[PDB]
Amino acid sequence: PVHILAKKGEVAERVLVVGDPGRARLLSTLLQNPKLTNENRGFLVYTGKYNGETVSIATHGIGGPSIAIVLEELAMLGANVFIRYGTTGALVPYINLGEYIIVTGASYNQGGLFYQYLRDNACVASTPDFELTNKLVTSFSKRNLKYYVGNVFSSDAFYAEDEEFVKKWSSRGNIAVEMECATLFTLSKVKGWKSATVLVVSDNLAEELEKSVMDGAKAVLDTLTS
Amino acid sequence: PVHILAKKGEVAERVLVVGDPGRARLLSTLLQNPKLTNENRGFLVYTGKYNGETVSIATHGIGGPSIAIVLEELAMLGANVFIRYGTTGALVPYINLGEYIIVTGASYNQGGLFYQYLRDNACVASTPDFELTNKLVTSFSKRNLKYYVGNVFSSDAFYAEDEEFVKKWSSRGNIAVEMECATLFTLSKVKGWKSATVLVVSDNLAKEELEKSVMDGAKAVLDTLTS
Amino acid sequence: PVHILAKKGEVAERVLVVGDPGRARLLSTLLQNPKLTNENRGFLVYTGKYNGETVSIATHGIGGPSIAIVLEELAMLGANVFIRYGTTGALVPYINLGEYIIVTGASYNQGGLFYQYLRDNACVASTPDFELTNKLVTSFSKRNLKYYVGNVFSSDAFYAEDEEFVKKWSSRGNIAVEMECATLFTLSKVKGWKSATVLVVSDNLAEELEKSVMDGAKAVLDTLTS
Amino acid sequence: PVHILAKKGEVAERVLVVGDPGRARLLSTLLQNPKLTNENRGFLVYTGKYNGETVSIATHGIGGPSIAIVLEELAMLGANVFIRYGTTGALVPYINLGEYIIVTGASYNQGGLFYQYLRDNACVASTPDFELTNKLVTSFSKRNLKYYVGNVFSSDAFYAEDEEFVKKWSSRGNIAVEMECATLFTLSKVKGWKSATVLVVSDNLAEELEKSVMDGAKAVLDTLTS
Amino acid sequence: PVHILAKKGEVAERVLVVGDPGRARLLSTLLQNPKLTNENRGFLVYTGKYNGETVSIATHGIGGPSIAIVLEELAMLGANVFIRYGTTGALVPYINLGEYIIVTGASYNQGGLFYQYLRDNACVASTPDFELTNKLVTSFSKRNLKYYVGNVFSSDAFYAEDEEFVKKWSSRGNIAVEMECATLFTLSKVKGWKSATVLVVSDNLAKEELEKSVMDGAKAVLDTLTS
Amino acid sequence: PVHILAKKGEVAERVLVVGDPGRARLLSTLLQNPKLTNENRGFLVYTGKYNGETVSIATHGIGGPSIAIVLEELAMLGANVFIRYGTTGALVPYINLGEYIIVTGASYNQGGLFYQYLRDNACVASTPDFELTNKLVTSFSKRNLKYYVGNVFSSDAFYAEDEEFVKKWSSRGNIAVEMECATLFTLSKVKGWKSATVLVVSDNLAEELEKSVMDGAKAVLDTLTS
Repeated sequence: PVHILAKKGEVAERVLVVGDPGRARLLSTLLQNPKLTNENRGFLVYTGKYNGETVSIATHGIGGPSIAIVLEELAMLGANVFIRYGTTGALVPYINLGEYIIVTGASYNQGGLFYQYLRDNACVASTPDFELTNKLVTSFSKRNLKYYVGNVFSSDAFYAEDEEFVKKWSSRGNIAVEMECATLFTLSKVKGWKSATVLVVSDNLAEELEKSVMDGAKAVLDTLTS
Repeated sequence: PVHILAKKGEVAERVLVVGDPGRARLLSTLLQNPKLTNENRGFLVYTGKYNGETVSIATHGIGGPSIAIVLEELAMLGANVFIRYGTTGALVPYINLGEYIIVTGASYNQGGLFYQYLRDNACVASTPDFELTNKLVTSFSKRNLKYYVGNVFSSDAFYAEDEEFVKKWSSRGNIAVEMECATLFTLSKVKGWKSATVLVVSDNLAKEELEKSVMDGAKAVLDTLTS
Repeated sequence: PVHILAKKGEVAERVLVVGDPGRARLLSTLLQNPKLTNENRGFLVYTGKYNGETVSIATHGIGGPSIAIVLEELAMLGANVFIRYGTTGALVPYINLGEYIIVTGASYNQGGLFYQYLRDNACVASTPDFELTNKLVTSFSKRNLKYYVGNVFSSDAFYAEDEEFVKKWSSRGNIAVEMECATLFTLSKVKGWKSATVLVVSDNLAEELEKSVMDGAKAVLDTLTS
Repeated sequence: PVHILAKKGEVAERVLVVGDPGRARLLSTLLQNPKLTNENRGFLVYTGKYNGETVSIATHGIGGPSIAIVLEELAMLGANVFIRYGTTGALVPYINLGEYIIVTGASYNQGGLFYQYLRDNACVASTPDFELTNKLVTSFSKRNLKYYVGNVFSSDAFYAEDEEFVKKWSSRGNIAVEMECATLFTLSKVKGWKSATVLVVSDNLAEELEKSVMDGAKAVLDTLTS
Repeated sequence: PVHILAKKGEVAERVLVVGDPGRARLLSTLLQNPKLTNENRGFLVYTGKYNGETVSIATHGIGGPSIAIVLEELAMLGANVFIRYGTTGALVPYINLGEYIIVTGASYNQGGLFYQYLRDNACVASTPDFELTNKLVTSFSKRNLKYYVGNVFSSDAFYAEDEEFVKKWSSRGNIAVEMECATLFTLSKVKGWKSATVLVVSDNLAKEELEKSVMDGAKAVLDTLTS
Repeated sequence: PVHILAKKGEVAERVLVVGDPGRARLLSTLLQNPKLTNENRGFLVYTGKYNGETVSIATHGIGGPSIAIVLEELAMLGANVFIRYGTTGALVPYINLGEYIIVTGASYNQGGLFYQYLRDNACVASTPDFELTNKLVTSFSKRNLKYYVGNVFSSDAFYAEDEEFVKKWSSRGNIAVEMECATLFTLSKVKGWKSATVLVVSDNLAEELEKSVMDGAKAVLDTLTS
C-alpha cells in the first residue's frame, strides 16, 4: 500500500470506518489502549481492543474513489470486516436529526469507478452483508436507540443541482443520501469482505449531535466484536 | 385490468406469486376453501384461507414484462404484499438441488422496462422488504429447511450465450439466477408494495424430489404471509 | 426444451404464435384433426393440418423474455417459420378497432435481452422476413381485409407512465404499440428463422372483435401454408 | 438552405441521391434536358425529365452528417421522395461484384446524430418506405437485373479496425455494409419523407462496373417516375 | 486509398484541410506553382509551395465520417500534420462575424465513429497538438488579426432541434459550434498525427467580408504550417 | 460550506491545491507569514503571501467527489483560480521519476459525478485554462525544470485491474494517470474558474523526490502570482 503506511499486524480484521479523521480520533477513545497506526495523507487509523477483541478505527475521506483506496489497502493489511459509520441527509419527513439509519442497499448512477471494477454497465446488487446488518439492528435495539432500516442513494456530486432531488430519490425507495455506501457494498461483494453501514442523520432535505455520534459508535463497536 | 379479469374483492391483500400456472393450482390445495378467481390469459389466481387468514396464489408467467403487468393489475384489485416463490439455477457449488434461496437483492442489466419506469439509467437498489425477508428466514428455520441467503441475477435471456456466465455473476455476489426478482423488487419500491422472494434450486450451473421441495417451502411462505 | 415439453416430431416447421393461450385453443378449431402437443406452464401448443400442410399454433405469453424462450424451444423441436398474430393499440387516429396492421419493423428501447443476445448496444435492424411479409399482404388482400403496413414500438412496460407517449412514438414512424415483435424479429435474424407479424387493433391511444380475430387467422394460415 | 444554393422551383419532388458528384454528373445524361441547379460545396444537383416526370439527381457526400444536411435542404426546396443509389461491400460470399442489393433496413451504432434527432438512445426502426421498396423490386425484375433483398450495416468509420467485422454484422442479419442509409431511413420516418435504397456491390469483404451502375440507374429512375 | 486517387508523392507532409472544395481551389492561388493532385469524389487536393516550403490544401467535406476517411487516406499518402481551417457559429455574444477562433479542444456526443475507433465509450480528451496551436496564436497575433481561444462543440446534426442549444453548450465551456474538430483531434491522437484548427466566424447563434476574412487567416495558417 | 470551515476573507482568490495534507503543510513554508485557516475533516488550508500577492494552499483529498466538494466550497469563499499540484504515474517509457507533466487535457470514463453535473452523457472537453497553462510552461522553463506537456487519464479506481491499461490509455494520447484532473477542468469550465495542473512523476507504469516537489512548487507559486 502507498497511502496507508501501517505495517501488517497493525490493522485488525474488524474495522470501523469513518469519513472524518476528527471522528476517528474522537472514537478511538472508546477503545482500550488505542494506538495510532497510520497518519499518512491524513488517513488516521487507530487500533486497540474492545469486548475482548482487537479492532481498528479508520478514516476513509470523502467519495467512492477515496474509500475504495482505503478499503483495498486495509484489506491488503488483513482487514476483512468493515462497518461504515457516517453522516447523512434524510430524504423523508418523519426522520429526525440525531436518529440513525441502518442501510439495506445503495442506489447509484453508473459509470466511473463501477465500470472500471465491473467491466461493463450491469447494475450489480449493492447490498451489505445480511447477517452483519441484522447484528447491527440487534445492537441498536439493545441500546434503545431510534433507527430506521432502508436504502440510501450514494451521490458522487455534493453540490450538483437537481430541482427534483428529494422526490426523485425518495420515490425510488431511498430514505437518505450519502456518498460511499454503493462503493463499499459493491466492492465488498466482489472482494469477499463482510460489510455494513449505519448513519447519523445530520440534516433532513425534506452537543446533542455529539451524544448521537457517541451512542451509535458504542452500538457499532458491540456489533463488530459480537 | 385487461389481463387479470377478477371480480371486485376476489383478490387478497397478501399474495404468493408463482410463474407456473400448474404450481398455482397445485399449491391452492394447501388453502382451506380455494376458489378460482381468474383464468384469463392463463394467469390462474386462486383465493382461500390459510391459518384463518385470507390469501391469494397468483400466476405471473415468465420474464419482467409479464410479472410487471400481473403485479400492477393485482395491486389495482387490492393486493399490496407479494412473495414470489419460484425456481432457480445455483451459481455456486455448495448449494444442492432441492434446497432454498431466500433473496436479499437482485442484479440486472439496465434498459427496457427499467428505463421506462425509472426514466433514466440509474442503478436503483433492487431489494425486497427487510422485515418480510427476515420473517421468511425465521419461518424456514422453524420448519428445519435448508436455505441460503443471498443476491441473484435476474436474466432476461434464458438461452443467450455467455462463456463466462458462472464466474461473472458469481464473482459479482450472486448465488443464483432467475428472471423476475429485479422487476419485482424495483417496481415494488416505486409503487409502495412490500415484497420478498424464495426460490427452490432446480439446477446448479457450477420430479418427486422437486414437488416435495416445492410443497415443503410453500408452507413456510404461507406461514410468513399469514403471520 | 425446459418449458415446452412437446415430443420432437409433434411441432411443425410452420408455426402461428399467439400470446393468449385462449386464442391458441380457439384458433385450433381452424385446423384439421388438431392435437394438443403441450400444455406445460400454460403454453398451449396445437398441431394439425391446413390446406395440405402441417402447422402448429403456439402460445408465447407476454413480453420479450417469454417469447424468446418459446421461440428457442420451438426451434429446438423443428420450427423455423414463425408468424405472430396478436393484439395492439393504434398510435394514429385513422386506424379503427378490428382492422389489421402488417408489421414492417419494430422500434425498441435497448438493454436487457438485446444486450445479452447481441453483446453490446448496437441498434440491429429489427425487421421481419421480406418475402413472408409480402405474402401476408397478398393473403389479407385476397380475403378483402382492411389493413395497414407500418412499424410498431415494442414496449417492455405496459403500465409505465409517459406524458408524451403517443406523440413520441408516432413521430418516430410507428403506427401501433405492442410488446414482442422486436424480440421476434431480432432473434429470428440472428438464428436464421423466417418471421413476420400481423396485429388486430383492439385499442386506439390516439362479436365484431371475435370475427376480426377469426378472419385474420384464416389469412395468416393461408400465408403459412402458401 | 445554406449548402445547397438551388433556387426553389429548381428541385423536383422526386430525387435520386448519390454520394459521388461524379456519378451525379454521369447519370444526368439519362435525363431529358438536364440543367445543373447547384454546385456549391461540390454538391452537384441536376434537374430534368424522365418518362413524363420531373426528377432531380443530387450528390450527398459521404457519411450520415453530410447526407442529413443535404436531405434537410432538398426538402426545404420541395423534395419529399428520395432513393439512394450507392456502392457497397458484401458481407456474404454468394453475392458477386456488379450485382445489386435492395435495402430493407439498416443496423447502426447509436449516438451522435441519432441522439441529437431522437433525443435519447431508443432504437427506432430504421426502415425504408414499404411501397417504394416493392416498386424497386418490380423495376429491377422487369429489367432482368440480379439483386438481393436484405438489411445493411451503416458504418460511421470506414477505416476503424474490427477483427470480427464480417462475422459480427453478417450474423446480425446484414448482407452488406454502407454508410448512410440508417440516417436516410430514420430521418425520413421522422420528417415524413418517402425513401428507399439500392446499392451496387463493388467489393466483397467475405467496363462491367460502369455498365452495372448505368443499368441500375435506369431501374431506379423508372421507379421514381412510376 | 479508394476515395483520394493521388499519385505517389503528390501529397505533402503538411496539409491545410477545408470542408469546401471551392475554398481549396480559391486558397490554392496563395501557393507558388499549385497543381491539382486529386479531384475524385469532389475531394479537391492541391500541392504547391509557400515560403519555399511544400504544402497541400485538401477538401474534407462535411461531418466526422467524411473527414475521418480523408485524413486516413492523406496519411497513407504521406501526410502527418493537419490544420483544419473552417467556418463556425459563435455561441457567445462578444464574438463578431469575421473574427477567428483558435480551437483548444472539442466537446462531442459519444457513439458511432468514436465507438468504432475507441472500442468503448470513454471520453478520450479531444485536443489539438499543444505546440502547433501555440504557433497559430503567434502567427495570428503577428498579422494583427482578431481571434479568441477556446473549445467548440462538434455537432453531427446541423438541423436537429434543441431549444436549449446555446445555453447548454456555452455553459459547458464552448464558444462556438462546428462539425469535425472532435473527429480530427481524437483520430489524430490515436494515429499519431499533429493537428490543430482555426475557424472563421460566419454566424453568431447568441460575401466580400467573408472572403476577405478567409483570405487573411489563410496566410496566417500557411505561415504556421511552413514554420 | 460544511466541510471547509474557513471564514470569508480567509481564503485567497489564487489557490494551489494538493491532495496530501502533508504536502499542504510542507509547502506552506514557501509562503510569507502563513496561517492555518482550516483543519476540519483533515482539509488543511494555509493562507499567506508570495511575490506581492495573497495565496492559499489547500488540501483536496483523493478522487473526483472529494476535489469537487473542496473546489465548490473554496469558491463560495472567494477562490476563482486553481492550480492542481499532484503526483502521477507515467504511461510512456521516456519520462523519468522526479520530472514534471504540464496537463493539457484529461480523458475519463463517463458516469457518476459528470452525469450529475452535466445532466447527460456528453463528452464535454475537459481542458485547463489556455493562458494559465502557458504561464506554467513559461515558469517551469525559467527555473530550468524538465517537463512534458500532454493529456492524462483521470482514473476513479486505483486498484481496479486492467491487463491492457498502459497500452490502452497511452494509445489514446495520455502520457500519465492521476485521479482528479477531469473533475477539476470540467467543473471549472462550467463554473467559470481558471484552472491548470502540473504533476510530479512518482512512478512509471511503462530525498530526490522532496527536491522535485519543492522545486515544482516554487514554479507553480510564481505562476499563480504572475
